[PDB]
Amino acid sequence: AKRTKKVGIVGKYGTRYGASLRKMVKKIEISQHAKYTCSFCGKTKMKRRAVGIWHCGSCMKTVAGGAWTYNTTSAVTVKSAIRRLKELKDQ
Amino acid sequence: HDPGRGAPLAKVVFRDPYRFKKRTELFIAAEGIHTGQFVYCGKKAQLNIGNVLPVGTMPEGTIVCCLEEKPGDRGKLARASGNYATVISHNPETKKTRVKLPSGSKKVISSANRAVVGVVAGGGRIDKPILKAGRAYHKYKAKRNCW
Amino acid sequence: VQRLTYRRRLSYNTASNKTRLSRTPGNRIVYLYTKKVGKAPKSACGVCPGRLRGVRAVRPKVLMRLSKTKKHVSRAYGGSMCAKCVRDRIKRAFLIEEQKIVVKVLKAQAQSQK
Amino acid sequence: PRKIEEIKDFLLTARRKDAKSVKIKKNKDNVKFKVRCSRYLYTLVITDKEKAEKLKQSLPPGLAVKELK
Amino acid sequence: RCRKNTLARRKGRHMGIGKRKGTANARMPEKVTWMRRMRILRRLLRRYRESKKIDRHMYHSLYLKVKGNVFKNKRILMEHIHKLKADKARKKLLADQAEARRSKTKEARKRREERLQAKK
RNA sequence: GGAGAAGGGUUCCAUGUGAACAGCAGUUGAACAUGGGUCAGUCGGUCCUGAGAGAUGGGCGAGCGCCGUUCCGAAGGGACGGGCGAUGGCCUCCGUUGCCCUCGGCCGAUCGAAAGGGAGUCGGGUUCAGAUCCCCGAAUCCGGAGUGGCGGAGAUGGGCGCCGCGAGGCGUCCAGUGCGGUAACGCGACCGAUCCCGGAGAAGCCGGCGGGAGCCCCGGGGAGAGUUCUCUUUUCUUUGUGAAGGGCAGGGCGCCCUGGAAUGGGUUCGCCCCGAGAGAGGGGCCCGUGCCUUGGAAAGCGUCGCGGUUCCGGCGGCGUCCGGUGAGCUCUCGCUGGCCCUUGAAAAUCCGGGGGAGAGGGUGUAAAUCUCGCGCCGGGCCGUACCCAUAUCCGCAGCAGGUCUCCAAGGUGAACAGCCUCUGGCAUGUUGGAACAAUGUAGGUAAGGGAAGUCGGCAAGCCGGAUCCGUAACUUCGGGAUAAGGAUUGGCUCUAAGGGCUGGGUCGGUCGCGGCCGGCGCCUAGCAGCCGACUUAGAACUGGUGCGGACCAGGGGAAUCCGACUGU
RNA sequence: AUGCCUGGGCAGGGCGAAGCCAGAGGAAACUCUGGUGGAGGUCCGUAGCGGUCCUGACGUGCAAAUCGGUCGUCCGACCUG
Ligand SMILES: [Zn+2]
Ligand SMILES: [Zn+2]
Repeated sequence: AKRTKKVGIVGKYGTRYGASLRKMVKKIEISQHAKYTCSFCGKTKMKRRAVGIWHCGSCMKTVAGGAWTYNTTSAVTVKSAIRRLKELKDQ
Repeated sequence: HDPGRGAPLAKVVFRDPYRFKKRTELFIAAEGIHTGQFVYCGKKAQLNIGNVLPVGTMPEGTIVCCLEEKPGDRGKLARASGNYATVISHNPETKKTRVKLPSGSKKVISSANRAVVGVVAGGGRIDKPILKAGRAYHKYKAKRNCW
Repeated sequence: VQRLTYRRRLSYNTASNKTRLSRTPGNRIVYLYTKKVGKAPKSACGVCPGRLRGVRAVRPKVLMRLSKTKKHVSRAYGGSMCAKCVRDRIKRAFLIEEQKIVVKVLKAQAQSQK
Repeated sequence: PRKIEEIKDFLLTARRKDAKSVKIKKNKDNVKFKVRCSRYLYTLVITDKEKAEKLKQSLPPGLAVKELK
Repeated sequence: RCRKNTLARRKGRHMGIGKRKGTANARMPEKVTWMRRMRILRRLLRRYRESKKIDRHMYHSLYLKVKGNVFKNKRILMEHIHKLKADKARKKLLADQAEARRSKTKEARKRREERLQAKK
């Protein structure tokens, strides 16, 4: 809040595009541009290369994830369900 | 990244067991697939994310993507950006299965055709507003003259 | 100030029409058309962003004129793969072969027990 | 062109069958001998003057050793 | 004529408010001024560190303060370094005196314990 | 102004004429009549493929033909090795074709870019008109090289038994498709097939920084020169080296080795990096378009002086030098980032790597040289002139219209703004002379009022740059905003602040001011010397209150209706 | 007029978003101050693109749609071979 009160990243859009639309965009704009922690090296190098594809600067590992987030809640849920079904089937 | 397609693709290298060659395929990347990963395809393949196996073998309630509507068409169903099909129930007699499609329709499918376990990578793409004429123009320029 | 013109008929400034200034014994600045900057071969591993060392970065058709020693390095996978990934491949191959031998021994022991 | 550091190497170069006119240029302590060949013009730079004068008499076959002036 | 005008400018002339059409940033970029100041200060700090004038930790702290533009030029940074060095010297002298007193007391107590044990 | 692309096609050059055209004229012209002019392995087409077009197979169609480019195809006429048969040439040895065995994915014939990819030529001279093309001088690329034209690498090692004082020589067993460095990797080569993997070709836009070059600037040396009624160590021009190789500066490395770090450290304009190995040392690789060197001073240029009635591409003396700079303009290279619900091209071609199918001579020789240094021959075909635009193109024309690019000096100035000047270009744009009437077109100025004119402030005018203060209603809190409203701006003389490089190892001993060793001073509050680009603030004095003095250069405020906006 | 391929181009200035640094306050949550940063289908504005107004000039014109001043945009839904 040093410079802007409640816009931050969406301050580049200025007065345009509507306050509610900018507020809705802000979450995605922060999430896609935020660098995550790579769970291969432990470094904060996971950067969104393109839509749904993330790249590690150090590991050079490319992971197919969400469009704006590294891991989506739907992906986590489906992974857990698939693991549970695999364990149930194999016993 | 495939232009004009929300979902990213994945190049996978296999070895053809008839000639000394390395085959390359362009699969639709399921969410969670990373480089340097082994993917197993077939009737005996394990039930893990990023493994294409027939829907008859996998148990009920399995979430799949790039489902083959007919045996041998190399995957046509639920392969847009994050969509997925659900295996409802299997019928061992007549070799048929029931699949809930992302549109909500329940379709009877053959048990022979295969599907890739997991949802398609790149979900939540439509959540972000376009916010511009320019973003939509650039989106449709890579697809077709229809904007 | 001496202003200079193109010495060819390609008036458009394209990639093939790049020039540089050069001073001649006649004491007049002229244009010399420079060749494109070649890049050294990249590692066949596909993971290391850096390019291979010990090899000249020149055009592929100039690689034909270049001698053999300039186009590679004296090592296994020399001039085609980086040393780091080469040694990683060596140790990975050794470890996988040892693990396969161990698995085979365990399977034979299980067969003998059964 | 190629510069030669050894007078013996210069003599071997000048003794070639394809060798031709070898000119001598007195350049005010930078005297040079330039021998023309099929591919390269081989140059030899002699700092000494008496050494160059002695080398002037080392041409075997009666070549075109005519000097430059 | 241009040489004479440039000499007048060097002496300081024809540069008043009424002969300046561009903004202050356009005439002299603040980014370039900051670049010059940062380069000068970092060069001074590195020279001191390599000449053993300041320690690694003090050098790092001064580097961070320079990045935070605590010092407006080289002279003020030098004066602050001198003040820090004087404070460190005083503190080290006091600490050394206290440590010497404590060591002397401990040595005397150890000698007394040895004497008592020998006496039994 | 100097060169191009499309387009024009002799409009290009020289001579002659003034019949016709150049809306006057012309001794002139792009007019007319005569003759001349375009010189290529390296500059481009030619080759490749992109969007795309289009045959065969197949289908349709009354039919000319159409559908389609992998689709209802027996779609490769190719290749190594082996066997058989034959001719040819010292039927020794090789080449050739014929047959048989064997091996073989491709992916559609073909066309498709004179701005995409695409190996390899630069310097000087030269014509009335062409010259990276002609002459001279230096190179380079590709193809051929059977007999292989030469040297060099596979290379001339060890053991055993003898002779010989010794160097050395003979007989026999052998190995020998190279060598060095811990390593990154290096050395002039350093066998190799069908097959397989990979790389280059081959990549968006924008911002920042750094290196290099071209140009500009300053302090000087020279050479030629304008002014000199007074001053001016004067102002103006010049003051260099090619491609191709060798070496070294200078950049970059996500390259290696010793070592393991919190008291966290290193570091940039910003970032960023580190126990998945940071700082500190020693190395390695890439570009080196820059400096020295062969080229190369022979040549070029600036001057001074001659040979020659004339032709004459001549002859000679000298110089072509030493330094510092800058958010300075342009080009290029290299790092670093930001943006995409945009991810930013294919193919021809070349190279590297995994393997040992196969070859070699057997102890002085050979098979191989992804050929190491040389030596020999060839590179065929087409365009090459000029204009490229207020006169060589398209608009009925020498039409104020339209037409795709490169080079980009000095001053003022934020500036590639406007104005003035240097190199270069020209005669004011289908004519001149004489007066300055009315209407006009384009500029201005006007006492007092200041929109009272008019449908309507139409037009004009006002404000305008920069520095320092100040800035409301509303709001989506981002804006409004340069809101509104105030002060300063010239000249000259000073003051203060914002920086780089070098220097103390001084004393003694010793060796040849320089080097080595020992304890010293350890500037650890830094001082001494030498250099350099611009700014910011303040002070005084002064000009007829004039000072963003020409040029550049926002009129604001209160509201209503409509459309979110940007865009079309 | 539109879609695609392959190339070229777009001075100088204002506003100063994310991110980062330093100082101060706090018991915490965190908050203020001074800097760095240069994002924007951002603003003034040149080249370029287009053509509002003077319903100006001309209107058997330079021109079967041109010229002057004033104009909108000029980093992206941009212009163009
Ligand atoms: Zn990682
Ligand atoms: Zn690697």
